[PDB]
Amino acid sequence: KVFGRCELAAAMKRHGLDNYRGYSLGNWVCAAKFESNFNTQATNRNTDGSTDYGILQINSRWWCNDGRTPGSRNLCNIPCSALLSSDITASVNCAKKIVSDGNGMNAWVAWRNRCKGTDVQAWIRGCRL
Ligand SMILES: [Cl-]
Ligand SMILES: [Cl-]
Repeated sequence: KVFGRCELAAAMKRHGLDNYRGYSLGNWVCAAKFESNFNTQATNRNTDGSTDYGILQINSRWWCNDGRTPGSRNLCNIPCSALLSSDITASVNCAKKIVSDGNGMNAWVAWRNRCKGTDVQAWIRGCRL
């Protein structure tokens, strides 16, 4: 599923990401835009051989199991394919664990390089929500 911007904002808010670990909704929408272009089916291989999955490009080195990332943890205890669903519940539950790991949203490199410090409220502009 390719979410619309406000469509994704409402889903994320319903699932409790707005102000989760102090990060406003616009931060999460901005991260999803640059990680996946709002596409739940996005997958991208990393140079270390792990893969990033879904709307928030959650990585198989630590968070989900894809069976092809040697030395991997599965801290969200979920198959990585479950992060590609049209329902974002699993991705959000897993993202809450990631953002609680110590470095906040800097865990998403695209958030640090493209969202951090910017006017992230623009990402929820016009949304009813
Ligand atoms: Cl915001
Ligand atoms: Cl923080």
